[PDB]
Amino acid sequence: QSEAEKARKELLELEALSMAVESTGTAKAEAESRAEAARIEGEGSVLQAK
Amino acid sequence: VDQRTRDALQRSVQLAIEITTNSQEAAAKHEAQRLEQEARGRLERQKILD
Repeated sequence: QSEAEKARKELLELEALSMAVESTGTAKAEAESRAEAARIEGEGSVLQAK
Repeated sequence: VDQRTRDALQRSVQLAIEITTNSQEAAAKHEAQRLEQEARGRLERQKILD
């Protein structure tokens, strides 16, 4: 069980990196899509106002 | 001189033989359990590496 925990530590490190990658990719994608839609709506609102 | 005495000693020698066979079976069982646990430990470490 000691040897198994010695390797399980490195397994948990790699799983931590993968969870980091997945979470930041999901949040970045959703936030940038909302910002792009908002920018297009803002320039459209400028043209509507004129 | 008494035949009953010799007949009683025959049960002593057959009990000694049964004791010796039980001892070799117990030694074989403990060696089997040691090899089984060693293989199980290597298998678990390899699953974590995979």
